[PDB]
Amino acid sequence: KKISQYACQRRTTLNNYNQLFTDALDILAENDELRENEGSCLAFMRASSVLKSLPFPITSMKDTEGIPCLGDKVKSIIEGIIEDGESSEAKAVLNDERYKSFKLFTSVFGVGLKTAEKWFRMGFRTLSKIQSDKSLRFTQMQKAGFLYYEDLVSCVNRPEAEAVSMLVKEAVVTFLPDALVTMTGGFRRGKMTGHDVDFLITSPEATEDEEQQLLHKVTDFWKQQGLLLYCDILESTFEKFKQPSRLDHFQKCFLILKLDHGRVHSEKSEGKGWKAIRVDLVMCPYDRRAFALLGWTGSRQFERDLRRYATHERKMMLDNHALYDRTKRVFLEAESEEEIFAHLGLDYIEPWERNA
Ligand SMILES: [Mg+2]
Ligand code: NA
Repeated sequence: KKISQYACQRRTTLNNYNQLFTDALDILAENDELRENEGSCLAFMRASSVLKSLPFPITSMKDTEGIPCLGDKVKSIIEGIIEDGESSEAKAVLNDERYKSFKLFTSVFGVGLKTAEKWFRMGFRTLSKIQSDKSLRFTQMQKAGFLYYEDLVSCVNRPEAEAVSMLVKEAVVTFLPDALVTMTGGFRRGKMTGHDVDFLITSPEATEDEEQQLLHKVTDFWKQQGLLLYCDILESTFEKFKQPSRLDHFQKCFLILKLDHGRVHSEKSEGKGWKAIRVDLVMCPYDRRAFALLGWTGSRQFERDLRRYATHERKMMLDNHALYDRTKRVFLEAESEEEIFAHLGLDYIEPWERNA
């Protein structure tokens, strides 16, 4: 079978046979991410990712005897799961207070490690003592992250997801009827839930100016109707010929939308009417659209390896907008995702086989 070490040469759907180990590794892994420990975090991810791809549940250390990205520091945490049935380590981090406050604080829109650590040291340990504290100061992001904390913690359905997609179209389609709005990210990977609904937008006719102002024009429109609860519009920071660095994104746009419950058709058929929704819009040149999709579809690990594989194996540089060959000193183009995979010389993996 020979299991590639790269997630991009692996098929990882949503059929995990090793959640037991997986959530242990993601916990331990996510802990080093909060522990500013960039190195061990990697280890756990590679390992966790790998397992998520296995077609069977590991029931003994013998089953490990082949898989890659399986280091000692790890098999030891694995061996504990196999026996105890649970993880002493994993369980520990769960109780660690620093961890717990970092997760909890960080779970607020506008809150990252910086501000997370800030509040920790100040002795804060809850979001109630944080909001109420008549001293601290908050960004508009944090105000918005807090103001709608409740709904944002809640997952987002495909119903709700699709519900948003209509909205994102009736708008975009209005200012650029020759534009394609495709849902990206996790839902595009086959997931039943997610925390933000992503969309990549592109247009053939779209001009520089047009493809630019479009994003404002849409949010304007949402503002005029009280659906825009938050909005941050970063202008593109990409030059066309700026090869993949060994930031730099298109005009993206983070925001919270007011999803009116009446527009969501689900098996469920109220208090406010609506639900706050995190939404990301990415605008992109029609000619680079194939890299943005590959760039905006899952997953961290898939994207992570796609890149290291690209470099370390093909002396090529993959981007969210280009694919440069350092050898042929030429920029490869792709009218599709399949082409890109083709270029890197990889069997095509589907969006749902990308949940590495
Ligand atoms: Mg996003
Ligand atoms: Na956050």
